[PDB]
Amino acid sequence: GSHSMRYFETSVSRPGLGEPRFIIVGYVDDTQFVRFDSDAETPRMEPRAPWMEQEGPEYWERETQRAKGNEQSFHVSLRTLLGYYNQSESGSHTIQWMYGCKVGSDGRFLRGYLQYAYDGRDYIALNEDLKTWTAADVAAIITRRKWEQAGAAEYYRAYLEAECVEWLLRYLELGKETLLRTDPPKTHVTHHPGSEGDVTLRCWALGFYPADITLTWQLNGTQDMELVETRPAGDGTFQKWASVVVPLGKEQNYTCHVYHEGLPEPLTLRWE
Amino acid sequence: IQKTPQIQVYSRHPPENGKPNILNCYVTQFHPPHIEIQMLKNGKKIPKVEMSDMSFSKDWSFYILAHTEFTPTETDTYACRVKHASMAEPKTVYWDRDM
Amino acid sequence: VGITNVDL
Amino acid sequence: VKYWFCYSTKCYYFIMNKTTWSGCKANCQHYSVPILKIEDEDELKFLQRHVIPENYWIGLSYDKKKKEWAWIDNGPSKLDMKIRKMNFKSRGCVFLSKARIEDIDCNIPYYCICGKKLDKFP
Repeated sequence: GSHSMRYFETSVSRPGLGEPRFIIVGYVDDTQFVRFDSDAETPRMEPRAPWMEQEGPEYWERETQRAKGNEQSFHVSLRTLLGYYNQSESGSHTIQWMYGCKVGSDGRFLRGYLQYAYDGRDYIALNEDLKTWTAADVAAIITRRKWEQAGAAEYYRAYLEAECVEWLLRYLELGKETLLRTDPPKTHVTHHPGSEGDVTLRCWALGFYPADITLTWQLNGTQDMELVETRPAGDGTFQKWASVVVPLGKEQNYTCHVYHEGLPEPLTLRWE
Repeated sequence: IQKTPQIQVYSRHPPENGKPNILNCYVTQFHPPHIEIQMLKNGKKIPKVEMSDMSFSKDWSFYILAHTEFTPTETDTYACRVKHASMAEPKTVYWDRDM
Repeated sequence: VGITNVDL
Repeated sequence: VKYWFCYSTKCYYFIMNKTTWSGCKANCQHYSVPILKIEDEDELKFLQRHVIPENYWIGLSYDKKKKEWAWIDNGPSKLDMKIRKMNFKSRGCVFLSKARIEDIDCNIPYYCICGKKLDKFP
């Protein structure tokens, strides 16, 4: 088993009508636990998970102070990055920041990620060593040289390797029956008739946690397959399906394979 | 930089006529994040539509989900119209019971 | 908890 | 949209059409140029520096039968330790960006890179 914490901080510059929009979205494994929005009536760190309400008022005030502090930090960073690329003030730009740590079944630290983005493209990222930075362009090298003297790489390393792991293990304890749970997928194969003398077979997988699943179609063993992205049901479970164009009569010749951590053995499915 | 969104219209539980269900509009892989998602029931927009907090994956592409309660019928048509900067005309993806 | 952002 | 560039003793083919990892692998084999297999860290540095800012599919993918991460040639690389240090999930394919080389679902469509090592002078 493996569990990971992820914080998604986004800053969207609004030209003329803002006051840029700042959103913080937190995730533990595949479930949302914290939320922050500058456009909200009362800008404060809100719980999205019911088990997160157990945390005291001192924690929420501390996370709001961090979020409000980051809001003005990204606001200054938006104007700084505007000067780095020498772009017009009339245009709208976005800064994305995702960070967190991944722990094993021990459960101790495996990898720490801390990456930045400007207008949906890579800007600066902290390497796997958690001591060096990788700059995408010449404007990002200015940020790297500024963070080398300031010692940002060593500062973030102190969090990702220690403070991140410490809190991730705490959130797993708070949501013991919500995060550590594993629901097996409800699988069934559906038949769809065609007009070109061929039928479409769909291998369904509904109601499962976590989202990590791999659906494959086998004949005697892949490229001809039509797999869709894992979609959330809304109630707390996920959905995913694979489709193949197969000839009429050979409905039982094609077998589907489901790979999920909730299942003790990989399932074999056929149309009936 | 601009990314065209990929819309997925589906139900929370398997579709059954008359039974109350929840329709989900999953708008995936898009940039800029400024987007206008509208859930429709036979042309006209659905009244109470609740949206989720906008998030993004490792490839920096944005993800958002819109859900509302609905009663599926053999005649009733459900579609999700999405308005984004990357598209000149707003794309309307119709709900399929088989997808 | 998260972490404080360093100015770009 | 598609172009070709060269570095050291290897010419790279860049496909500027968003397709899945399986599709990108099939599109590479069609032009008889296999999907890019980065040999050293210096090669990765060049590929990250020279590219249009976007995500690009590379020859590294997870095998379900082998139960381990493997390249297209199913052979070793000098960067194998850097990939194993990144502790990727035992599912998905690896993509290349201007500053990162992370893992994600192979069904997500990105740009494609093909790479074949030149044996002799053209």
